[PDB]
Amino acid sequence: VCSAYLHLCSRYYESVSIYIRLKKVFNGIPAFLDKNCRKVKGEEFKKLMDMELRYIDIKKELNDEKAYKQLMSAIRKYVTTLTKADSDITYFVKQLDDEEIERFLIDLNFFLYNGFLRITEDKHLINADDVSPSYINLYRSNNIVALYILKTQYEEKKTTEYYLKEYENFVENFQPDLHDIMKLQLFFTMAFKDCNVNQNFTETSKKLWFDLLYAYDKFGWFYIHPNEVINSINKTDFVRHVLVSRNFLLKNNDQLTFLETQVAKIVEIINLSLDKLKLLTSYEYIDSIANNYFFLYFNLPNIYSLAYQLFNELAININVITNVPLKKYLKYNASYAYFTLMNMIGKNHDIYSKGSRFVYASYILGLVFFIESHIDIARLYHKDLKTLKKNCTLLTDFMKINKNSQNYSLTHTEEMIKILGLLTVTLWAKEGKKSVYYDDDVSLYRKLMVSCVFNGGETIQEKLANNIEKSCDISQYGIKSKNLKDMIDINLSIHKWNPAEIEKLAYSFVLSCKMQ
Amino acid sequence: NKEILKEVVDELYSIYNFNTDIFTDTSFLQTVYLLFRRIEETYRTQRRDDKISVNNVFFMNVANNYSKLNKEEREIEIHNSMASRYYAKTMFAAFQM
Amino acid sequence: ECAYDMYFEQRHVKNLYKYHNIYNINNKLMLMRDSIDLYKTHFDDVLFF
Amino acid sequence: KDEDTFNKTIVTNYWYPSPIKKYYTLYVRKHIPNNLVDELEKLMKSGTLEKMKKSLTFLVHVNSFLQLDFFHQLNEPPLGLPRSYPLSLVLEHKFKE
Repeated sequence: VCSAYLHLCSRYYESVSIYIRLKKVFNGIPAFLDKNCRKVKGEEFKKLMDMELRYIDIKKELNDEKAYKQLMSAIRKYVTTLTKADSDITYFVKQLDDEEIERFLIDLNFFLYNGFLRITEDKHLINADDVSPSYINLYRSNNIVALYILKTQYEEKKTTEYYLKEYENFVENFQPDLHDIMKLQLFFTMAFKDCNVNQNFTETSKKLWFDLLYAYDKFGWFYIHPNEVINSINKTDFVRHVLVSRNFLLKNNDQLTFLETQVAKIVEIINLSLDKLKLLTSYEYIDSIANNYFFLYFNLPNIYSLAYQLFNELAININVITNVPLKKYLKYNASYAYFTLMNMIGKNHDIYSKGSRFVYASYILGLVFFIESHIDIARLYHKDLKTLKKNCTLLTDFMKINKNSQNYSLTHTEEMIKILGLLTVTLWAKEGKKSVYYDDDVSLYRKLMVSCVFNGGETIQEKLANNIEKSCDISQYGIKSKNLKDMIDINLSIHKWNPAEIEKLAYSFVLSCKMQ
Repeated sequence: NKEILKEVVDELYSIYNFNTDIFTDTSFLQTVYLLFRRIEETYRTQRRDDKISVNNVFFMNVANNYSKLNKEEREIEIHNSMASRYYAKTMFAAFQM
Repeated sequence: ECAYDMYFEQRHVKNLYKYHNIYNINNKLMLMRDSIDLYKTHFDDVLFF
Repeated sequence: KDEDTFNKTIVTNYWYPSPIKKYYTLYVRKHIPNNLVDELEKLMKSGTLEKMKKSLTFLVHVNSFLQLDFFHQLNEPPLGLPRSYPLSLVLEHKFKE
């Protein structure tokens, strides 16, 4: 497969690479003793590591105490040989002092046989899942020198072909065995245990996933270019960003995959319900889907609540840099969220939390974070209208993917991202199975901001102002000047909203123009 | 639980009253405090990671699979998660007063 | 308990609690539920430092 | 010559006649069983550590009480009422009233 279920194959090949590299290390280690420490344990090392037919013990078996201070010394020398040219991890490697080396040499032998991880932690907080090999189940079983090794060594149909093949070639220059194939089969059957979970994924949404990924890793197509992200971190704040990111991706790791699949579902439904003139970008069509979220089985938990919960977790993590609630200054501090977003969609550096690649979740969660930290007032009238205009232009200027110089012809991926943005904005204000223009209990602010977004720019007031002074005709016995305009706008804000005012003023002044 | 606390304090009072060739009445309090700190640090696990310790605490959580556990083990989990960080501070107060 | 009941009736909390156990949970709402239950049981002994 | 200044007067000095006591130390170590905490653990009865742990049952997690008092600003006010100031001001005001 590896093409329909993107994520299950992405989970399989990580385990394959880990097994291959650790087996390479453990098959390179034995020949090392036949070169230094001429007769410490030269050959019977493998005969003790046999484990064929067993449990393990190097103390009771081999009951010659004048063996540790040389065996473990040679082993530590080997491990510090592997982690060379870094001059920082070597310090922590020389300070090991077995049996923090014996435990490694036993757990690494237990992993390369039965493909498990040899868990001896609290055996009620693990559920038949925290045993498969991956970079996270190794930072949770106290296997940390293994990560030192994997960090020092082996570390730095067009788009589909590129990403899938041209870089999932760890298996090159490798050969299977009579054994060693059963462990690959075990990894595979571990990965694909969700035979219906992680549902719809095919050329419908698969193509969009690969297009967004390739666009980010080639041109930098995100809500904010990564160069700007990096160019705002002054030198002496970089070691805490890494810690605010690493902890968000370790603990909230299953909710991110859940949100990923839930966004894939709605992209499937969008492409399955079917042009860009105003259909797919008008209010009523998108409102149909926004109604699809209230009442594939039509349950579909709201994907704004999930992103809001993750925003809550991120905003709690960010507050580790001070000891005050940080109420309205969550902005001016969004560099943390943006570093996390880069690490979540891009190539994840810092191999202690490396996992999946979370393409959709990044777009949705970054939009939600921006909305909830900049463009909201629910938790804090002419100048109020100035503030509406300022926030609306900030929002509409944030949501544009490509900016610099290329011509704006709206390729398909840009269309799909625009549709996702408008759905996320019409889920922010909707409060039931009823269009949010005709409902009460929706704030004055939210109807106006939704209208200001769907028209891409100006306002709901200045639009009609330009449209009416187009038929300049009206200048009767009578009045024009922004005065009459703000008169009609307060008429709006008092009478009732929203399209009632739009259509009724439209036609009243159509008949006014045909009057004079 | 003011029925086991009484027994523990009585035991410690006896141990102190019988050994005054050690325990100069300010070494007993320090010794008890360090014993409580060891009783506390015997609670920390690698799951619910290291730096998730004090670190201007906002990194603290319970477990990756807190839910799905049970209706009665996931309160023992609350007790362990709290005691892993706040056992010496709140036990030493009662003991010393 | 009034403050807890005010917390539990939000949009993003109701829309997630609807699917209590038919799906995955945020692992954070269950903590609040357990805390309020345990408090309502031993409501006369607790101390807050 | 500088014994009667201000920096030499506000300090303590602590001289006492030397007692003749067994040498157990709280300071470092090693290779010799002279440690006060180990000695205290050795002077205890069989079951006392588990009696020390079975006190102090924790009920209200910190993460469950923060979400209402610290980071209260990250809460959508329900349909209707405006912001309700956090659970500490409410507590002290209701107490006084």
